[PDB]
Amino acid sequence: AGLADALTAPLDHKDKGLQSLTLDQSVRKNEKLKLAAQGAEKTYGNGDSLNTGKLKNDKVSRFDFIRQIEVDGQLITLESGEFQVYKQSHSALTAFQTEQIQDSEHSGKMVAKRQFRIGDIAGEHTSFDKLPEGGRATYRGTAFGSDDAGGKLTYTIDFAAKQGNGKIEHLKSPELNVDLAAADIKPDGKRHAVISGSVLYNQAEKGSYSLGIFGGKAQEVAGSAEVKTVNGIRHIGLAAKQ
Repeated sequence: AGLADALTAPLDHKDKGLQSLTLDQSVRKNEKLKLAAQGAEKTYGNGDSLNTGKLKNDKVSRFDFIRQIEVDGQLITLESGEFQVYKQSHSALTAFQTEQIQDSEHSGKMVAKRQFRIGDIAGEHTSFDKLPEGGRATYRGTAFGSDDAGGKLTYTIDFAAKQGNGKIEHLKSPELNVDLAAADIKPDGKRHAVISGSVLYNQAEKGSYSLGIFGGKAQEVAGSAEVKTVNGIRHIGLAAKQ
């Protein structure tokens, strides 16, 4: 799966999909994120990039992670688990499957805990001002949550109307297979084309979702959804391509 090289090989201009994913949200500013897989290992600071060019496109790549803080020369484990990376050609996102968290009583002591969250969503953000003037685009891809990367994402953008809607299907937990209700393409603060909208389950609003448009020709979409459940918000990574 190219996990070791992703962690240790230099960016190669010849590598496919998105070559480099900037870990901004994945590594907190005063922390370190150590990734391991396949007998390789790399520690990342905020703003370092993961060599996604080594990873397979349209798949979840999995790494053990140890979220760390360096104090007085010592690396103290804050959290550990699985680090997931989904790669497209113009975008990619990361997710954390927490499995352990530093014990509230003795530092150096870990406790078992499972939580799932999206980290970064980045790549070649499409400029709102450079969007196609008309026509539509259909995006087909993946929806992935905790213990489940088997979801189907379908998404349609009408560029003339600057509106998008779509559907999530086949996640094992039934209440995650939500509709991504029609929402407007709007410019970011950086004028990136983004979509923020409601999620529907049986036509009832059950959370929200946000996608960015990626690629110079709006080739891809990526972001996440939040689905309200009796156990809290569940997070679902979203990525699709024309």
